[PDB]
Amino acid sequence: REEKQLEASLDALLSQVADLKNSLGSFICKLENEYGRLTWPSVLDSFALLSGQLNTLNKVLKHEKTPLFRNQVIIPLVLSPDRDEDLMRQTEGRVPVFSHEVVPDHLRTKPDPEVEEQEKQLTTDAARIGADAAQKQIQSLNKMCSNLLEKISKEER
Amino acid sequence: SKETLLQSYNKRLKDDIKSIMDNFTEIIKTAKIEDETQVSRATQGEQDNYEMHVRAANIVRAGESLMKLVSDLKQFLILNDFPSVNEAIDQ
Amino acid sequence: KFQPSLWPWDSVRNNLRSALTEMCVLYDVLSIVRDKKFMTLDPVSQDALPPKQNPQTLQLISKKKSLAGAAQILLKGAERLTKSVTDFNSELLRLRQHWKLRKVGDKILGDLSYRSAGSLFPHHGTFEVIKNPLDV
Amino acid sequence: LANERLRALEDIEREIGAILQNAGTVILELSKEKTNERLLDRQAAAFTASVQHV
Amino acid sequence: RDNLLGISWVDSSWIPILNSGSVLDYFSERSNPFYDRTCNNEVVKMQRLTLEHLNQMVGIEYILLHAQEPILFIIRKQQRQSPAQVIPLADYYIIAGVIYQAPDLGSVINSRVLTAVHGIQSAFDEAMSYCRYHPSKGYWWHFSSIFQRQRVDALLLDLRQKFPPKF
Repeated sequence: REEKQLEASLDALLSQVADLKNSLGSFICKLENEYGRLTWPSVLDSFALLSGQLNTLNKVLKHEKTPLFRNQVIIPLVLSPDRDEDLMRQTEGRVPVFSHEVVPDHLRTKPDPEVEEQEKQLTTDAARIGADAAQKQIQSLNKMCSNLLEKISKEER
Repeated sequence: SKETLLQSYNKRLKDDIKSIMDNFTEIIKTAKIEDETQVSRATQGEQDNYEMHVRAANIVRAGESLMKLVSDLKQFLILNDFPSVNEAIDQ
Repeated sequence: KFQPSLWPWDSVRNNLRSALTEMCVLYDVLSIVRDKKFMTLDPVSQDALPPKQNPQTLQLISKKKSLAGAAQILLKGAERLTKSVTDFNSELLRLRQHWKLRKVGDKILGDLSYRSAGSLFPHHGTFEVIKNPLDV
Repeated sequence: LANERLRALEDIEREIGAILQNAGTVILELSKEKTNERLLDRQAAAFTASVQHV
Repeated sequence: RDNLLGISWVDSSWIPILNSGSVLDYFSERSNPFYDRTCNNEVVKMQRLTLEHLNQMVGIEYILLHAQEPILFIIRKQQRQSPAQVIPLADYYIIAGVIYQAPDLGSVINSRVLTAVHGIQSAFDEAMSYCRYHPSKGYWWHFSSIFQRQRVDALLLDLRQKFPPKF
C-alpha cells in the first residue's frame, strides 16, 4: 500500500525534475545558440517561468499527502566494475562504469562550504533575540499579512 | 485594423494590471510564515528568496510595459485623433 | 578552454550548468533508486532532535532578508523610473502641428506634396520619420 | 491637445507612484518592528488606489 | 559528531585482513565515531559466546545485510526487543573498507535542490545587474535601391551570358 504511494511519489517527482531539467537545458542552449537580440524581458520571462513553475511544483508535490522521505534510506546492492549498457540506457547518456566511485559521489549530503558558512552565519544570527520578540514578530507579521491579503481580496471584488 | 489595434491595447493594459496585482499578492502570501514539514528550512528559505526576487522583477517589468502602453497611446493620439489635428490646422 | 563565442553571459551559464549537473544527479539517483537493481530502499523509523527552535528563528531571519532584497530591487526600479522620466513624442507634436503625417505598418510617413492643396502632380512626397531626437 | 497628453503624463507619474508604493509597503513589512501598522494600511490603500485609477 | 553523514572512518592496516566476520571485527577495533562503544556487541566481545549474545543481551545490534566478497559488505544497525524482533536504526555500507552511513531519501533531494536554488539565485542576481533601461531607448545591456535596378539587373544577366566567369 505505502510502497505504491512511494512509487507514485518517485515517478511524479522524477517527472517534475525532468521538466526542470528540460527547462534548464532549453534555457542554456537558448543562451548559447540564441545569444544575439536577447532582451531582459526574455530572460526575466525564462527565469520566472523556470523557477516559479518548477520550484513551486516541486514544493507542492513535496509537501502534500506524501510519505515521509526521511524514512526511506538509499542502499546499493552490487558493485560490479563492468560497462553495463543497460545502465547506460537507463540513466540517459551518462553514468560510466558502475564502480567504487559513483555511489560515494552521489550519496553526498554535505553541501558546498559557502552555504555551510551561510548556515554558520544563520546560527550566529540565531544567537540574537528569541522566543519573545521572535513569537511577537511571527504573530504580528502573520496578522498584518492576513490583513493586507484581506484588503486586496476585498478590493478585488 | 484600428479596432484590432485598440483591442490589443486593451489586452495589454488588462494583462499588465493583472500581473502587478498577482505578483504583489503572491509575494504577500509567501511572506506568510508557516510551520515546516518535509521542506528542510534552508531549502525552503532559498526557494522563497528566489520567488520574491523574481516576482519583484516581474512587477518592475509590468511597470515598464505600462510605460510602453502609455507611449503607444500617446503616439496614436498625436497621429490620428481628428479633432486636435483640426484645431492645430485652424490655429 | 573556449566556448561557442559567449564572452559575456558566461558566469550565468556556469551557475546554470552546475544546476544542470546536480539536477542530472537527482534524475540519476531517483532513476537508479527506482529500479530494484543497483540501488534499494529500506524503510527506517529514525528521529532527530532539533537543538534550537529552528523554524521560528530561521524562517524569521530568512524572510526578513528575502523581503529586504525584494524591496531593494523594487525601490531601485522605482527610482530608476523617477530619474528616467525627469522627448520623441513632443517632437511628434510639433512635427504634426506643422506637417501632414500618417502611420502605415510600424512606419510613420508624411506627405510633402501639394496634393492636399490641389496639385495633380504625379509625384508623392512621402518622407519617413526616423527616431535618431527625430529626423526625416 | 495638452489635456489628454497631460493625462498621459500624469499616468506615467502614477505608474512610478504605484511601483514606489509597492516598494514602500514591503519596506515597512521587512522592518524588525513595524509600529505604524496604520501607516502600513495607508500605504496599502495608496497602492491599490494608484493601481485602480491607473 | 554534528553531522554524522559528512564523516568518513577507515583503518588502513585492517584492509588486507577482510573476511565476512572480519568486517564486523574491522567495525569494532575501537574509535569509530559511527559504531558505538556502548553497543551490546562490545559486551559480546568482552567475555565469550558470540553466537547468542546478540539475542540474549537485548538492545542495539549491528547486523550485516549483504555480502560481496571484495569490497561491499552492508552493515545495518537495529534495535531488538526480543528474539525475532528486528527494528531498523541506521545503515552503514562499506566500500573498500570505508564505512559510509546511508543517507535518507529526503536529505539528498533537499541538498541537491538547495544547491539548485543557490546556483540559479547567483545566476539571476548577476543577470539582474546587467540590464539597463530607459523609456526612450528601451532595454540594453551594460556591456538603398533606386528602382531603375531592374534594368541594370537585366543588363547584369546579359553581361553574365555575354561574358561568362572563368575560375
